[PDB]
Amino acid sequence: SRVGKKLLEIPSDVTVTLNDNNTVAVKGPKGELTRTFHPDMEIKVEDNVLTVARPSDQKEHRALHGTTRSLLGNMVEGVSKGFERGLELVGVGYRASKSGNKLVLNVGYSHPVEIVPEEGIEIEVPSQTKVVVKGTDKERVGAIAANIRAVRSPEPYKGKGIRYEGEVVRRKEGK
Amino acid sequence: TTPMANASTIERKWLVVDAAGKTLGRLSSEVAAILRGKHKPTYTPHVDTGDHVIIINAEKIELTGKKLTDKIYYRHTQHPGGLKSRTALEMRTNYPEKMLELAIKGMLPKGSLGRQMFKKLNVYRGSEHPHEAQKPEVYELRG
Amino acid sequence: MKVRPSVKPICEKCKVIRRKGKVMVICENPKHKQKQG
Amino acid sequence: TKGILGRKIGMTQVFAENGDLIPVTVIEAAPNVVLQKKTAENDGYEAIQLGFDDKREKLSNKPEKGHVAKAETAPKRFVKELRGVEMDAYEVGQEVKVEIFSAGEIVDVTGVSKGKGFQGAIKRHGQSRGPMSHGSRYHRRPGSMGPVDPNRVFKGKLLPGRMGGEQITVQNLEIVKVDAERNLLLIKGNVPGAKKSLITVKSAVKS
RNA sequence: GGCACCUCGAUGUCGGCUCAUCGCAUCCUGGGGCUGUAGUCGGUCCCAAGGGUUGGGCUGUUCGCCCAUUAAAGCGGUACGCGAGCUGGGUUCAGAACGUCGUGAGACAGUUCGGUCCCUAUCCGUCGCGGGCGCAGGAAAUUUGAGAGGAGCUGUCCUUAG
RNA sequence: AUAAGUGCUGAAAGCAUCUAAGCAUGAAGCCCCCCUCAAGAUGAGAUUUCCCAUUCCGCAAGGAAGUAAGAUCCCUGAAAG
Ligand SMILES: [K+]
Ligand SMILES: [K+]
Ligand SMILES: [K+]
Ligand SMILES: [K+]
Ligand SMILES: [K+]
Repeated sequence: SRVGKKLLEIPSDVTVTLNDNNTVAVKGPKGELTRTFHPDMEIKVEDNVLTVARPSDQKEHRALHGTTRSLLGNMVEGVSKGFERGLELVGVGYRASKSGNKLVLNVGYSHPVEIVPEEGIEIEVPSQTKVVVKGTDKERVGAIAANIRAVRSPEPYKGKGIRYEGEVVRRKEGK
Repeated sequence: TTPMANASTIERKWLVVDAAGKTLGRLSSEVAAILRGKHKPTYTPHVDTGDHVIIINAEKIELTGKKLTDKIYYRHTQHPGGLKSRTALEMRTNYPEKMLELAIKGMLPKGSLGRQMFKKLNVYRGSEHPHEAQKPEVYELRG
Repeated sequence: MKVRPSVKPICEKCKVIRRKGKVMVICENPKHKQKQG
Repeated sequence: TKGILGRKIGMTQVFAENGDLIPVTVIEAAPNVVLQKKTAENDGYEAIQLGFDDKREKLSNKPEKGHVAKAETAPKRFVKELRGVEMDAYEVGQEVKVEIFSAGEIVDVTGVSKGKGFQGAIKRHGQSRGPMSHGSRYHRRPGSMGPVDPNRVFKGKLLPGRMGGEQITVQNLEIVKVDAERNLLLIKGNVPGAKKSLITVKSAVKS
C-alpha cells in the first residue's frame, strides 16, 4: 500500500486526537470530524506527521491500511480547507434558488423540488444556473451533490439537466 | 442392577447461560445437553433428569458467515402458498427468544419427554431474568 | 446492460471488475456495460 | 381517536341544503360513560372503557355493580374499549355524548352484521350456480373439492355453513346530522346489523 | 415417442361446467439498464408471482380462424387438476345406411342418423356448530396479541401544457 | 427493510473502481399500516369487579355434605337459530 505508507503532514491549525478503540477526532478552523477505524490499524502521530501501520500483509490489512490513511487525509484536508462540489444546471428555464436553508430546483417538472441539507453541509447558489455544495466531510459533500444531481441527471440528446462542474456528459444525436 | 432415576430421586439445579458473543449453534448444542441431563451420572433415558436453563442476552447471539442475511427461518401456515420466511437478522432483532428456542428445540428429542425437557428452557432478550427465587448459578460454556 | 454467461472486454477501454462476487465489465461506452448472468 | 357507543334505530332519509337526497342510519346513543381508564403502567396499553345503556338492577349482578362504582353510574348493558384516545381528556365518570362528533365529520362504524343462519356456497361464497337445464344435475353445489394429487382438501376450500353475525366495520361514512336532545347521529349510508343492535362510532382510522 | 416398473378379483377415457390452487420461462400493472431511445410510440434484457388477465360466431371439440372489446386478453403443473361434484356433444357395444374393400360372413383413425352415467359418507380431509375437561379457589365482565386469515387490480378525462 | 438499478466516499492495485472497510438511494413485491379471527398461545397471558374461609368424618393425607358470589334446569320469545 503505497497510499497507506505515505506520510500525512498535519497543518499547524489542525489537532488530531486519538481516543480509545481507534476513534480519531480531527479539529480545525472549519469544525470537527469524529470517526472510528478498524482496530487492527495502528495510527501514530509524531511531530505533526500522522502515519498508518498495517499488522500484516494479509489482503484485508493491505486494503484497510490504504483506506484508513486516505480517510484521515480527507478529514485533515476537510477541517482545514473544506470540500466543495459544484453543479451546473443546463436547460431552458432551469433555475436553482435558495429558500432559507432549502435548495429549490426548477428543472422542468410541474412542481419545484426542495432539498433540505443535512447538518454540516451548506448549499450556495451563486447563480441561478450554478449550485455549490460545501462542507467538511468529503463523503457527505459527495452524497448531497449526488442527491441534487439525481433530481434531473443530464440527458444525452441536448446535455440538459444537473451535471457536476466539468462533467463530460456523453452526447447522442437526436433527429 | 443398573440404577434408574425417577421423579422421587431427581433434583434439578438452575443454571444461567449468558448468550452474549456466543455462536448460535454452539451455545444451543450445550444447552440442549444440560436440558436433557447428559452431564449428570444419574442420566436415565426415559425420565427428564436435566437442569433448568435460563438464557440471557439472547439478542447478542452471534452467527458466522453471511448467516445473518442468508439464514432463513421458514414456516408454513398449512394454507396453500402459506410459506412465510424471516431472516436470521429479522429473528435476532425482533424475536431473539424464538431464535434460541427454535435452535434448541431442534436439538432436543422430539416426543413427549423431549417436549417436557424444553419446558425447562427459559430465554430472555436482555441481561435480567425474573428467576431470582430459583437462585440460579452461572454456567460457563465448555465450548 | 448485458447480462450474459460470457463477459469480456468488447473494446480496449473495457475494464473487467468484480462487485458482490459478480464479474462485470465497465466502459465509458454504456453499450459495453456487462454483468455475468 | 374519538369514539362512542349507540344502538341502530333504523334508516330514513334527509334532503341536503343543495336538495340532494341522503339516506341515513339513526344511531341512538344516550350518553356513554367512562368506567375504566387502562394505562401503560397497569394494563400495558392505554385505553378507556365506555359503558352504554342503563341495565335494570335485576338484570345486573354484584360484579357489574362493583365495577361501575368508581364511575358512579348504573350498570351498563354494553361495555366496549376505545384505544388510541387522548388519555388526559377523559376521567372515570365523564359522560361521552354524540356532540363529540360534528356534521361532515368522517367516521368508521362497527356492528355485528345481521345473521343468516346456515347458508349455501351460492349465497355464502357468492359462487356461481351450475346450469339449470341441459340435463344438468348440478344446481347449487359448491364445486370440486380440488385436485387429486394431495389426497386431501385444501384448507380454504369454501363450503356451506353459518353465515352473518360477524363483526363488521364500514369506513369513511359521513355524519350528516347530530341531535343531542335526542342523543342521535345521522350517518350517510347503512351500517352492519339489526335494529337495536350495538353500534360503535369512532373517528375514521384513515383520515 | 422409447421402455413395459405399479394397477387387467376394473386406477372411467376427450371437451365443457363448478371450484380452484401452484410454478415463473411475466400477458397487464410496478421498478430499472441498453437502444439503430428526439417526442409520442416501440425493441431488447434485468428485478418483480401482489393483484388482474372479456363477451360472442363456427366446430363434440381442445386448438384455430373470425367479430367486438380490453390495462392485459400470459405460458405451464396439479391422474393432459376436478364424472362416489355435474354434463355426456365426441370417442368406444348391440340398430341402420353411404362410399370403399371382401366370393362371403363381414370390415374401415372413412362417414352418417339413433343409442341406460349406480352408490344412504365409516375414516382422514374440508366448512360450520355444540358438549367435556383443562388453565392450583370459585365467579361476572373487559382485554393483550404469539399466531392465522382477508384485502392487494386498473381505465378514462381534466390540469400541469399545446 | 430490500430486488434489479443508480450511487457516495474508498483502498487492495500511487491511477481507476458502487465494495473489500464505511455510507446512501431504490419496486404493484417483503414486513407493517387497513379489515377479521385469535390465550387449547397446555408457553392456557393481563386488567377491573364480586364471594370468603362453613359443617362433618378421618391420626393426618384426603374424602363427604350443605352453601356464597354466580349459573343452570324449566318457561315467554327473536335481533338468534
Ligand atoms: K387394468
Ligand atoms: K388419469
Ligand atoms: K358420472
Ligand atoms: K374417487
Ligand atoms: K383413513
